Amino acid sequence: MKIDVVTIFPEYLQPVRQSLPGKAIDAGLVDVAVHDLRRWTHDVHKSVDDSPYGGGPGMVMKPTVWGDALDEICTSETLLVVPTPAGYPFTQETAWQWSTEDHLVIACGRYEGIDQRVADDAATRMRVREVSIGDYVLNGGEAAALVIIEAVLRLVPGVSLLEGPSYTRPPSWRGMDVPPVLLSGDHAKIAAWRAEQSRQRTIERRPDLL
Amino acid sequence: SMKIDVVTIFPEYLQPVRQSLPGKAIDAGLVDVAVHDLRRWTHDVHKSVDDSPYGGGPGMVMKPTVWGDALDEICTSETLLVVPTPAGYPFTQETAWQWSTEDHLVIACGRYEGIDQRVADDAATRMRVREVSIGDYVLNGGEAAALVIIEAVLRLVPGSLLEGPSYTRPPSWRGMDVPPVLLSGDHAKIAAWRAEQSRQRTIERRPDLLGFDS
Ligand SMILES: Oc1ccccc1-c1ccno1
Ligand SMILES: Oc1ccccc1-c1ccno1
Repeated sequence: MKIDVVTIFPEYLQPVRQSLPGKAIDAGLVDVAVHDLRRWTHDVHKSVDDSPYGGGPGMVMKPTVWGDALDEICTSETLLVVPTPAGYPFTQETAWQWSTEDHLVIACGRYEGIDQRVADDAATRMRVREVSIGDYVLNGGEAAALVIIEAVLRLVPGVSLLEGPSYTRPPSWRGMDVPPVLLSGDHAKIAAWRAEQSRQRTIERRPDLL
Repeated sequence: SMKIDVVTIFPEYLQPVRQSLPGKAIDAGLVDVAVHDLRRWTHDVHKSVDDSPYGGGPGMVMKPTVWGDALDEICTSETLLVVPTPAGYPFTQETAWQWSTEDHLVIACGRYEGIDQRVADDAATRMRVREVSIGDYVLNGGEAAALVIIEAVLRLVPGSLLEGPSYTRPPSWRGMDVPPVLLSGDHAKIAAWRAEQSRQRTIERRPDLLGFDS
């Protein structure tokens, strides 16, 4: 798989690309490349955004700049991923789907957004996915890109209910004992205990899942 | 001011918190972010932070001893201890607003399969603890979730409906025109078109926000 990320903060994505198992680059299973959006600016001031039509605060990212960047980086086989607060939800099922893609391009924009014509144009010749990673507001798409890259790549070979509490040694620590059932050697009972713990925690923390 | 401490076995991975939205806040002195290598609190020759799970199962669980010593040093009774976990309460914008007024956040970055539950339990006897999920997908570790939480919280520090499409110059591009209403300068018609766009988009992409089935 090849992942290209386009961003005005290239340094942001550098630790996740040097994260990968050398054995998976050398085997050609994966490659992550980060591109500075300012490579495709037209002016000496390297402008990437401009005032929104119709008024309002902030700035909107320029279609001419983004258009040139995606023209260079994308092909007809590309899945173009655009993080946005107004996106469809990114889920584990999404990550599974994208994990079998040959080429992901992630376009990182600011909160106010990329001119809509960029995605609209791109969608006439490639698959485009606008996605949100949760219901909170980030200043830009970079952190969302990190989350997406991590969730997708750990599903690439070689790279419900909530889970209940886990425990390891020592059996007693600061007055708290590991639940004795976990040391019982009754593995049917352990499974049933864990199921009840999951039920209780899901009720408490994520009743939406029920 | 706000202090954020992050504890992790991958301190270099938290470097994206620099020269950025959080970087700007740091350099403006509105926040101090310190990153701590958890292995600093081991005494093992191999600096071991994990062990096999009691009761069975795949993978490893982070040892409570190391975490206990780390949090003993870093946290006070006033600390909000944040623990990213797939089994957490949802971290939302409301959460971000709430934490934006905290004096001290400590974020404990764990492995996916998790930190021994007694760490959070012990911490809760002397400080507030919040175990949170940032979304329904699986990360390998808490580090990316820490970066998301830091960014969401810091932009709110002093110092419904989906957003519809936005546009900027030029008014025609590749034969695609900006919707004429946006060029018209009529605040009322612009407000109405934008509301209608947001409605179509929320219904299509996030029907849950308006109280419909997914
Ligand atoms: O807040 C954002 C700004 C830009 C791009 C994406 C986001 C976002 C927020 C939540 N998920 O994605
Ligand atoms: O998958 C994870 C692993 C470790 C810590 C946190 C997470 C997580 C996933 C979603 N929200 O948080």
